[PDB]
Amino acid sequence: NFPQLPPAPDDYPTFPDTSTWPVVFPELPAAPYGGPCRPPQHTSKAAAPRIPADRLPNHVAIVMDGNGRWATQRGLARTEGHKMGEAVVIDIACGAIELGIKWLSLYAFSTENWKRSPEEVRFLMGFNRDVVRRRRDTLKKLGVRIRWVGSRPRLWRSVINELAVAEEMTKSNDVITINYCVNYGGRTEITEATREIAREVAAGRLNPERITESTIARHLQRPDIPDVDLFLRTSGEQRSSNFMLWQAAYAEYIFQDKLWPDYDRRDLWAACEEYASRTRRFGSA
Amino acid sequence: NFPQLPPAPDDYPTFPDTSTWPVVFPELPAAPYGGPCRPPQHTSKAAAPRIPADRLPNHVAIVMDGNGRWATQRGLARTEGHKMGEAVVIDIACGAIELGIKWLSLYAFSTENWKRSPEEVRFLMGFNRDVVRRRRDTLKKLGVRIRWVGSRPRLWRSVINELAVAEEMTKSNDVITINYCVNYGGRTEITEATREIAREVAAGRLNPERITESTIARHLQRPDIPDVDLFLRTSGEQRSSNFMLWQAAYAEYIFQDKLWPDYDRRDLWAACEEYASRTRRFGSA
Ligand SMILES: CC(C)=CCC/C(C)=C/CSP(=O)(O)OP(=O)(O)O
Ligand SMILES: CC(C)=CCC/C(C)=C/CSP(=O)(O)OP(=O)(O)O
Ligand SMILES: C=C(C)CCSP(=O)(O)OP(=O)(O)O
Ligand SMILES: [Cl-]
Ligand SMILES: [Mg+2]
Ligand SMILES: [Mg+2]
Repeated sequence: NFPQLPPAPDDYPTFPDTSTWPVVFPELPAAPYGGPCRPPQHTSKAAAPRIPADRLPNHVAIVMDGNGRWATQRGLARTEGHKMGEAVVIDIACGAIELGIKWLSLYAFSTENWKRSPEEVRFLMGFNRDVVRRRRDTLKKLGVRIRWVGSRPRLWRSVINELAVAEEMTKSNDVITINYCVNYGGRTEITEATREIAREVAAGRLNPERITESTIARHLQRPDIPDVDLFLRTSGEQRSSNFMLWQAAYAEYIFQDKLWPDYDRRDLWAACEEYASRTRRFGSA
Repeated sequence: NFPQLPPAPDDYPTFPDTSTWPVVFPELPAAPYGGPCRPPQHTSKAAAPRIPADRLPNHVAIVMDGNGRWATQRGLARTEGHKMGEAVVIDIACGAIELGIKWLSLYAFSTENWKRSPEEVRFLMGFNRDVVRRRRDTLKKLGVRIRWVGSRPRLWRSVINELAVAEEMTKSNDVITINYCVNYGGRTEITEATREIAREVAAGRLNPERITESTIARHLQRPDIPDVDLFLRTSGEQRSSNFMLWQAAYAEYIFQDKLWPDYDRRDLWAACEEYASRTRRFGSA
């Protein structure tokens, strides 16, 4: 089975049109049955590679790295790189749908980022709020289920609430799930699962001796997230930087040199073709 | 400073001579103070690169992968490759001392390797027992502090016992610490810390709302293990396979294509040179 969408007609809408910022997402033909719309094709009009379902990653995690560097190299303010990265998120979501990926986790704001200047942090909080607000209806139309993954302390209420609205609006979608990870840290996530387990123990609802690896997994914030199959990071940095820490224990790493504002869905597809050539054993044989 | 040992005299003993098995570890001249002996130099007589201490990794973790394929490519039984890996362990210990590395974690058997055949599991358990018995006096003489890291259920008692003797005999050594990781799994290690935390809660000695990331770290099996700075894996596989999961959250990954039985201390040094040259990102420790 090859779960790629059939190639788009030559005149099907494309994405992204970078002649404006924010980028205007194209109107799409209404879906016949009334379900999700077919995503716009890339402006190159490349088509997704034919990868069989048993060699496709179910869950791709991406550390979207290189935005500030991209801007500084051009003599632009670092925030201009983040701005350009918004369209890349949407392009990669479209390409993931075209390829057949069912889960996509995006590292939008790390807990490490509180070390940045408070001005850049304020920009990044407001920008993530704005991206979700600006793109939630497009994501809904594409069949995306999106929700927040992350930690509460210090995170703006407006960001949590904007994502909660998007989650409620897309809860029944099932083309692809996006974990939009904001104020996320893998050790912190595990710690919060351990706290919840501890609360249940204190209340007499859980015997400590019954705790297993599955107990931890069931007490993570979003226990429906599957293991990460393919872990991507741009800009040449070869670190997972605490992203999807529990979930990516057996992930394949494919570290790519392009900066995130230069990335497009063809780069995602190339990493997925490389993944498909690999053999995963999970400690067996 | 530059904490490397200087090049050895031309006639200083070398290691390893893989023309016999078990490999012979050479007699070494007594150390002046009566302390640890200078390790034998590599057969090639290469000397460790001059890397300043602030640029060296404090803690290197190594997944010792590719032993079985090394043997199968030669028409040998898989476990002949593991036998060749023993000399490589000791060569890498010697090279880590020459370079100035203070912490080395070695992945010798995972919690997932029980999925292998009973024949191969029996071999690997007995082999790890035998490696520790054969080499702990040598490691002691070099100033290595070695001890077991891993999970107790299923692990053979003979392995735990040999490592317990090695731990007691080297507990005062301080040239380098080797975490010898057998029946190790990062998710399981975290689970066991969470269990201990839960026992403290049930006993009224720990409040859930006082649990922090440091609480988890303090309840890992070996809480003195520092973060992994540099994570290496041989054989061309680009995955961490649940090794040092909490500790390597922020590590740099270097994937080396050589199979473990072909590896030597110069390959460890090459990876450390790459690590030392990498530009360190904003906010990193
Ligand atoms: C582009 C979007 C929507 C989110 C990613 C923003 C973000 C906080 C990335 C973290 S790494 P970055 O700021 O990009 O790193 P540098 O090249 O500036 O060193
Ligand atoms: C060298 C020593 C002391 C222990 C070897 C530890 C060990 C089982 C490493 C994995 S190599 P393995 O996965 O068995 O070999 P491949 O199938 O991946 O070629
Ligand atoms: C080195 C070890 C003792 C275990 C990790 S290497 P292993 O071959 O188990 O890892 P996978 O390729 O994921 O199966
Ligand atoms: Cl630097
Ligand atoms: Mg394994
Ligand atoms: Mg292997």
